[PDB]
Amino acid sequence: NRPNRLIVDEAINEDNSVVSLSQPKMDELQLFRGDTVLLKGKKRREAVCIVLSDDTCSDEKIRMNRVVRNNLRVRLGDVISIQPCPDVKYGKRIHVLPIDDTVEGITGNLFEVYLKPYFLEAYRPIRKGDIFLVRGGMRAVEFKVVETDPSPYCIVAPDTVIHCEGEPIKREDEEESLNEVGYDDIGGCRKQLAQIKEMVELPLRHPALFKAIGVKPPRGILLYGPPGTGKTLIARAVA
Amino acid sequence: NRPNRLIVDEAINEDNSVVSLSQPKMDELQLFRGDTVLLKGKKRREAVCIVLSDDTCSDEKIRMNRVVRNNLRVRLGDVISIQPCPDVKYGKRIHVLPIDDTVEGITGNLFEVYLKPYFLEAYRPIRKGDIFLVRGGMRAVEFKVVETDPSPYCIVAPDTVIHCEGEPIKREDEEESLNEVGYDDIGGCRKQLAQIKEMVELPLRHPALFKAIGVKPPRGILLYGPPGTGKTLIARAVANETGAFFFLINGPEIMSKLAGESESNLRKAFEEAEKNAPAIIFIDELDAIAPKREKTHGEVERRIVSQLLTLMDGLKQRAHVIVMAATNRPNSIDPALRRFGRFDREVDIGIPDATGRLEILQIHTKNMKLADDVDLEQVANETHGHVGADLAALCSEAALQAIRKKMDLIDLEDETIDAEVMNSLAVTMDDFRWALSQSNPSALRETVVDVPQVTWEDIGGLEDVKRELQELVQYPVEHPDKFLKFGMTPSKGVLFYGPPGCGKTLLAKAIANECQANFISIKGPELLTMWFGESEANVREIFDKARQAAPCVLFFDELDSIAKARGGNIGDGGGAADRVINQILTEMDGMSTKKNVFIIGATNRPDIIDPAILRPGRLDQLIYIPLPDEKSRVAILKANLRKSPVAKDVDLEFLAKMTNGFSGADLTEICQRACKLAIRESIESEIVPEIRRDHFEEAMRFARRSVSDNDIRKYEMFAQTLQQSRGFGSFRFPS
Ligand SMILES: Nc1ncnc2c1ncn2[C@@H]1O[C@H](COP(=O)(O)OP(=O)(O)O)[C@@H](O)[C@H]1O
Ligand SMILES: Nc1ncnc2c1ncn2[C@@H]1O[C@H](COP(=O)(O)OP(=O)(O)O)[C@@H](O)[C@H]1O
Ligand SMILES: Nc1ncnc2c1ncn2[C@@H]1O[C@H](COP(=O)(O)OP(=O)(O)O)[C@@H](O)[C@H]1O
Repeated sequence: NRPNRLIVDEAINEDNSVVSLSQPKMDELQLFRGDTVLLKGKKRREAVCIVLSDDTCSDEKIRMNRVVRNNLRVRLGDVISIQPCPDVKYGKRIHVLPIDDTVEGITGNLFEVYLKPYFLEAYRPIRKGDIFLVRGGMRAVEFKVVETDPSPYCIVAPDTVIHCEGEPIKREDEEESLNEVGYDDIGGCRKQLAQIKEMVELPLRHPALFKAIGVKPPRGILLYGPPGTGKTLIARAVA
Repeated sequence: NRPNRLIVDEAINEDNSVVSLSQPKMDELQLFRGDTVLLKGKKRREAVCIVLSDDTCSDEKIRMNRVVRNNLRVRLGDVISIQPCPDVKYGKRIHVLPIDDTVEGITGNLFEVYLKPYFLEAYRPIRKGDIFLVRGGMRAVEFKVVETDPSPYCIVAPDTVIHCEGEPIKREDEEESLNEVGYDDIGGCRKQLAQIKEMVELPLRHPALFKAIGVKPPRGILLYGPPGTGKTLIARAVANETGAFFFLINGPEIMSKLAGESESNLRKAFEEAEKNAPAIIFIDELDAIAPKREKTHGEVERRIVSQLLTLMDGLKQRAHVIVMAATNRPNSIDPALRRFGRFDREVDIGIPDATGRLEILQIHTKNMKLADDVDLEQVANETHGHVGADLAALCSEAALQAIRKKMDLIDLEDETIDAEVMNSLAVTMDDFRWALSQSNPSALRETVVDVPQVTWEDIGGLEDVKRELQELVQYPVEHPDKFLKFGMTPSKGVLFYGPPGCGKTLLAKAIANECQANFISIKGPELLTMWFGESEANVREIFDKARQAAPCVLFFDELDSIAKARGGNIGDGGGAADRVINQILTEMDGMSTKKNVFIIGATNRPDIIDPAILRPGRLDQLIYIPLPDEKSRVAILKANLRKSPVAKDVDLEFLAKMTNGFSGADLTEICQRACKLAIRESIESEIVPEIRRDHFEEAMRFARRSVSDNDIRKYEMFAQTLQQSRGFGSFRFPS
């Protein structure tokens, strides 16, 4: 059954480039703990991150964060093929710049405030064309890789230096804005959010499944609770 | 009279090619049991099937299924000529293909999934041009015969092989779609569906009969019941199975229009169906159409109500249309529509029982398969407060959860699903039990009507009372001649008084199962709710519900509950009269004594009962239930220990002896406590599967009698005062 494809799931860690996998799952690939793992999903984009350890997730699934889901253009309930890449790679020339939608109203240097306390003692394989978000400065800032040395063989290292011009770019509709709501913005609602997740996944992720079969999917989903609980937040996140 | 033509009827078997006939009917044709029978109806189509045996259908009729009715283009209430055909015929070349309306979204092979497990060891004479439906793959699939070897002399056999091209065809309006509703989609509704069947057959199947005669057929047929019972399902089935045009009028659809247009829609909805006579006009809901009870608001609402009223009584024959309506709340209809000529027939359909609910599960799961450990008998017991629509959602959720459990890690990234996996998808107990927890019943506050399954074998002792009850409610209903000849009226009701716990509720429940009648139970707090709420008019609906549900029995538990709430033995500044019992007394005077209804009153304090109910015409028969004796207590325990297998060393005859003031209910908690010990010790020793003697010995320490010792003499002194059979011992005459 080609045991190299796993189903995605929401991550429990607050870090950006972290992949959560179980101990029994990790030995099936015959791989080590501290390394770089390559992820191939759909839409001919690739993703490489750092794999971690888990012990309570499931029998066979992958837990990946929201920022790394945007690079692969994949969503919850989708299958992705994972393959290892045990090769040593460094970085020589890195050219990145943020988008004006998040750096509008910010002056001064853009290196010692967001680029230095982000990549220190991290060793993250930043791939070309990836979009990552940095948290700090009591606001949300996201960057993008425009051009660099030809990928692969690109990892941020202290030997290389970062340079930026200063002018932003214009984004398109191909990528999804990280400022929108998601599954990581819901707290406390664990038992009740799962019912909505399972009631909506089938009739949306597989529209053709219900079109052929005669099973009647639920139409109306009425929400309750005192004002301010987040009924609109859940409705927007599940969409 | 050419005894070869029989009337059609619905089949009771779930098989497709089965013809049901009685044993006396079968010898009239001089034919054998296992063979092929030829049926000739109308429209120059023929049909051949396999005849079976029956013993409870009728004197002379044929019972045939719905799929075989479509081939002959015949409906219920039609005559068909049957003739035998004793000739051996085989099959050589068969070419069949389904229609795209049912195989849209299915890929893979179409032979080993639906054609092989359909014709094996069957030997069905499939005729050319016939349409048959196959059930499987958790969906409905139907095929059709396009061309083959020239009929007759065509029977499917293992020697021949089946071939299919792959491209579908396009159907026409000549054949009726099997995906529509029918008479086989109704479960539990047996007594009430027959009234609609007989009320609609004559004015639709024979429109010319009523056109020549002056008999006035019923026009309006109002439907009742909580939402989800299937009022629309019945309305569509009776229109599809009678060949009449069905028109659906939604409640909010009229209201969604602006001023004037909503008025025009109702007017234009009548002559449109008039030209297509016969026709049936159905109204979805009437709460949002004519809520003229306390609204008294809006200028267009009254205009719409009056337009509907004028369109009701304005049907001066002309066509042969029958108008039907459905309302969930019987009390939410204006009396103007209830007048004669608009709505004179009322049908009240209630929540089905366990037997009725099991048929709903069988109906809604006929297209899907189930595992061997899957039984629908258990799920029909815990869903006591579920409506017929709740079971459809329950089975749909059970089917859906299977996909999320078995088709979660597969991730078949395909544009169209296959059939070799969908058929193999089975549903187990773990799928249904999860759906039971998530299901929320929508009908748990209304008064449910059910026939209890308790018989006289479950009541221990009290043999003297049973004969008195069997001789009071069963003779006037089954020997009316001896009551009409003497001219003396039967008794109205009976009163049960005595110490609590003797099982007065069981006596009322057992008499309902023997008489094959309904049973309505009212508890104590149900009466106090109206007394505290200052609304005594709610009992009128309770009385009216029992009337239409004939035959029925009425039960009133602890009628003295209101008297105890105002002082009890000491009473208060007033008398023994209140407002709840006043309405019951007023309604018992106006109720018809000729109906198959009965009222049973239960009480435990006869000293506080209002004497206004004992005077002749309301309640005269008083039955006293004394304390159980030693010989009667053995039977109580024997009947109680029937649900759970017990050992042989349990000497119940000994337990009967030391029990002196223990009532019938005083022994149930003893058995419950003894049974709890077995579970406790099994779970404790898990880290044996039979009840032991020592369990009953331990339960004797907590033997608490619910009745005291001072009130025992009060019942005896009351009974001896009421009877007083002293003085006149034995008198004789000199000659
Ligand atoms: N459970 C929650 N978790 C995170 N944020 C929340 C939650 N509930 C409410 N909020 C925040 O409160 C703001 C207002 O929410 P609101 O529209 O009032 O929710 P609702 O429509 O359910 O009352 C939103 O912008 C949302 O970010
Ligand atoms: N007694 C029943 N037997 C079979 N199916 C039923 C029954 N009652 C309801 N259903 C199913 O429930 C669905 C919804 O019915 P609904 O329109 O709510 O009935 P009503 O209009 O009487 O409330 C229908 O598609 C029908 O198939
Ligand atoms: N004579 C009897 N035979 C068998 N079981 C009895 C008898 N009397 C009472 N019970 C059991 O005791 C239980 C409680 O009855 P209860 O409601 O106290 O009766 P009542 O309302 O007449 O006092 C019932 O479930 C019934 O099974």
